[PDB]
Amino acid sequence: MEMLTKFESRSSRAKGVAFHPTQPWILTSLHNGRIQLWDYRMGTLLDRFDGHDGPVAGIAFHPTQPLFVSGGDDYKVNVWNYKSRKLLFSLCGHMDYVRVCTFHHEYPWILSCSDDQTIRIWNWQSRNCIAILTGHSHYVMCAAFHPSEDLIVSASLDQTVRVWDISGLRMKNAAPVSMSKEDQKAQTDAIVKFVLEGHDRGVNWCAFHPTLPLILSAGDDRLVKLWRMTASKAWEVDTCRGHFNNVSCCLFHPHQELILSASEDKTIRVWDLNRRTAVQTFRRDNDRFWFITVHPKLNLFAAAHDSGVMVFKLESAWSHE
Ligand code: NA
Repeated sequence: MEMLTKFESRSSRAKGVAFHPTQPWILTSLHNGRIQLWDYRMGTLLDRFDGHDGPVAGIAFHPTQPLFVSGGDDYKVNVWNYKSRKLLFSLCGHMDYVRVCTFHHEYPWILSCSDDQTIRIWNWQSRNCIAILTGHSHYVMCAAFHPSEDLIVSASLDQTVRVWDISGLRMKNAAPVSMSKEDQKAQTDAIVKFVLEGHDRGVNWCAFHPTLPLILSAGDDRLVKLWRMTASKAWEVDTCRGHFNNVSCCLFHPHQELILSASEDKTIRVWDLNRRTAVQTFRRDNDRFWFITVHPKLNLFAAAHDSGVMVFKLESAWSHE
């Protein structure tokens, strides 16, 4: 395959990137604490947001509302409005670096995970933490909501990938439960479902396929593992072998039978979904890769590395959507 580079931002080290769903924009999160907003079609810096002390890693747009969320070294989960360019509020509760933060696709929730070994779910309309998911025994490097089921997947330096059942939390809103405040005691929602144990080093990333019942995980063992599941069980399918340093990030191509991964070995690698064979490698001479993302609808990719960010399309080699 070949990379058709649409945009590059040259900068100090970048840690995260987020596509806007409809505008030709990316947010970037930088090790220096700044968040950049770029129009990648024209190559224009639209805005820069300074709301963090120290590195920012988590960054994501809301899928339909004019908001984004950010998190990093200063422990706070910040909610911004990009139209008013305001930092609206900060959600506090994490006790260490926030690695990932995202919005749910339907419920008014933010998911965050942290070096404090927890995952938190927040209600961004009430501005309260509604669940703390404990059990990992080292940094939680990644967490993601499942796109259609009441599940979360998380990855940790404790060498495990966890799938959590959050159906109890979802059902709480509409339950016919009433409370007389004068009769309360002095003052379940999330349970771990699978503890996937296959990695023998720390795990840096995990991803759900947007439509198929598949999970990818990757980490310090240099491996990308593919898992499949039903409502009642999961299984390890295969491993993509070849990276020669820590794997930072991995994802599914939504519309082709391909897996992508990115690594401190200075490569982005494409693999066949059905056979796990190597399809194509792309390299940078001087830059480790920290993150990759795919646009949900367009076949457009972005990567964060030691010297900035790139936005690109992937095409079959020698082919001159
Ligand atoms: Na996702």
